[PDB]
Amino acid sequence: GDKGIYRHYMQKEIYEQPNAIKNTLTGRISHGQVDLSELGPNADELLSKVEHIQILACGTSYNSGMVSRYWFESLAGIPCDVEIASEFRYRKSAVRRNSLMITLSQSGETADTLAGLRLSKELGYLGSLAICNVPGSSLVRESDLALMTNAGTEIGVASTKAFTTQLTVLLMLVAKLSRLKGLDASIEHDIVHGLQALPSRIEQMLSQDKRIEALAEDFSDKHHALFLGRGDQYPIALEGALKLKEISYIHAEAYAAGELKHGPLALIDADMPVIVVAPNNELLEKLKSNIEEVRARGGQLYVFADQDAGFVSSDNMHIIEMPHVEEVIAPIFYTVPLQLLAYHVALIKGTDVDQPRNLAKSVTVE
Amino acid sequence: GDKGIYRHYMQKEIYEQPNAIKNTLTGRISHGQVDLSELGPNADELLSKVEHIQILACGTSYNSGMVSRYWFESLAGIPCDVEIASEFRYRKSAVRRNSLMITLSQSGETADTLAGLRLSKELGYLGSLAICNVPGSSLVRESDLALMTNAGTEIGVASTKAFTTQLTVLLMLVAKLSRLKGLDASIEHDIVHGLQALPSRIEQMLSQDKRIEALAEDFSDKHHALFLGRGDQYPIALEGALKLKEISYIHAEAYAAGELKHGPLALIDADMPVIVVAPNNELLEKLKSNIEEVRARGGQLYVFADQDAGFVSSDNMHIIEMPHVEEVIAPIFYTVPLQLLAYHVALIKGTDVDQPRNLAKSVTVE
Ligand SMILES: N[C@@H]1[C@@H](O)[C@H](O)[C@@H](COP(=O)(O)O)O[C@@H]1O
Ligand SMILES: N[C@@H]1[C@@H](O)[C@H](O)[C@@H](COP(=O)(O)O)O[C@@H]1O
Ligand code: NA
Ligand code: NA
Repeated sequence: GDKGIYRHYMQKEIYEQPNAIKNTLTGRISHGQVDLSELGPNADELLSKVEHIQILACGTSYNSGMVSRYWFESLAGIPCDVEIASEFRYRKSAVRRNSLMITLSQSGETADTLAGLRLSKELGYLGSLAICNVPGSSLVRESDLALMTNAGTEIGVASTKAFTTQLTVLLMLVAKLSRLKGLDASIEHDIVHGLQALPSRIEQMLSQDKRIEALAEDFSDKHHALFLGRGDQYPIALEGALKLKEISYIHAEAYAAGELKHGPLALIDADMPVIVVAPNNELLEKLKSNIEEVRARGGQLYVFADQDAGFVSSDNMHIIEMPHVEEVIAPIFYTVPLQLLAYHVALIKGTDVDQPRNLAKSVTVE
Repeated sequence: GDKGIYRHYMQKEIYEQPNAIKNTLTGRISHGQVDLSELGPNADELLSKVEHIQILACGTSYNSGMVSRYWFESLAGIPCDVEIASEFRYRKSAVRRNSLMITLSQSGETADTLAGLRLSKELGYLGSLAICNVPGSSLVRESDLALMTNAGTEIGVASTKAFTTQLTVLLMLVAKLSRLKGLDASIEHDIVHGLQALPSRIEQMLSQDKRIEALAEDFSDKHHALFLGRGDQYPIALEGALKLKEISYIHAEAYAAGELKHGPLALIDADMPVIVVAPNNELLEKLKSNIEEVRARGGQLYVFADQDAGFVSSDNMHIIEMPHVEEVIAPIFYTVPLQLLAYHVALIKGTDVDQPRNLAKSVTVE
């Protein structure tokens, strides 16, 4: 494909996010409501019968499914389980009643994910839905239903727009299910308004790629990093650490923010910066208290946070202020600074951003 | 307490595992069947109504719950979800129908776990069961039912016998539920036979603390490690990496074995040994193929495996042969070499095994 003004496909793909998200919403928002009529005329009968959602995926696609679990449960009130596809395909699982199988895949060809879908056909699920970026791929062809992300081809080996568009489709599905369950109409309106505003917020943020370049300079010589997030931001911490592993080759590990004290705190020093993704005040107070315990070793927190929270930087706590955004789309929004941080560290180090060592665009063979 | 012949409480506690496990089984095996009559006369009516199990815990107690999920699903055919207690207490969850809430805690006082139990009382669970090592603790007092692990007091800040005894109680519960559900009696017999044989197998293994001392020498100068496991051994990989973080301060990270290619492979080199916990042949073939991709960087696999698998060491794949054991108790069995590996690295480095920097026996205050 053509990179145009971008140095790398992955860079182009990060900057395409606003347009990719706009494109994923196209035709699916009708009169302020999510319109998934592309699924056909029996889609709602199937979807209304759903009492549990099972999501299978690998790599970055597992991280978007993990965010969505918080949304399906807290917003649509539907039990949701998300699992690495290789874990699912090799174990004897207990299928839940009226369970919908959802696969997430940029390529639609990942061997483990495809194996999970094929296996599920014999396990008693209500049916399957493929959320994918490649039309006519195996996962799309073999699922009962498919919702394409419409992000355009993604050439970077590491997924960027495929992830945020997966999150966009997932959030539309949460909205549609909250309505099929006859839940408060505000749930869907909040989602629609958050989604429609998203492209322009990301565009805004993409223009402030300077505080990110500076943090990148701080991380470019580090060999370890700890990414922390709570709730729907924990999977964003997962994706941020995965991105730093993928293209900068730094040993970045994500962890639930509430578990820092249960192990990882013993590792922290000046060579292992701790990144916190969008904490509320109560959480940041606990984390600051934890970082104070490792002050003697130079432990530092780097916090991406809503400017409205009023956090103030200190010598070992650096607030990277972000514009206030709608809570419903916050996980999508906070992904972007972490993609850019990895990209900038990779640029500084001169690593192969588009084809990182030992990784593949899709693992299609066992 | 008294260490006797041991240098450290944690060392004593690792070596107490056979006796601790024997003690946890005491009074609960009657005529080849699990006897949980200590729960009272209404216990089985409650337990028979269970259609879903929710487990909450933190730290090492989350890892034992994670192993048990595989057992509840594959053996008792009961849907099981396990979550970090801080994640549970801060999110609006979708409670499943006829769900049993189980908390795992050595101390019975962890603030997040206790918060999760208290919150659950208002969320519609069928009831609660506390699996704990400290009698009369808050979690025990506030739960409907309690099964004590009976491991004796655990003084080491890092949990060892509390973890394997939690696994022992969990496996007895899996057996009891398979019987209440009228499943094949062999499930329970397998579990009982595996459990009754466990103390003596661990004792056997504890006598071969020499191949472990040698591997410890190989890891003592490393600053990174990747622990891999599939299925019921993935949580054992989690516990092994947690132990290395806890008492050796090495940046050890666990990962599902099927996800190595999806990111972490790019990090591997001579300074990041990869440990594989009890793989079958098909999995080891894939992992050997992955390690071959990083041969130029000196990537090496260290594999704890059943001698019966017939694996043979090569220059970049070191088989640490273990006696064949009953599959049902394999996760418990393979924990021991990983506890000893961390303990031996800690001994070499001279770190504070019993009171590792920045960690606490229990986080009882918010
Ligand atoms: N490098 C890619 C990742 O970016 C991707 O997340 C994963 C899953 O692929 P897919 O989403 O196509 O299923 O595969 C590879 O590891
Ligand atoms: N150092 C301990 C760990 O060993 C333990 O796993 C965790 C949970 O404590 P508990 O099992 O008592 O709930 O707390 C602390 O972090
Ligand atoms: Na939240
Ligand atoms: Na298994």
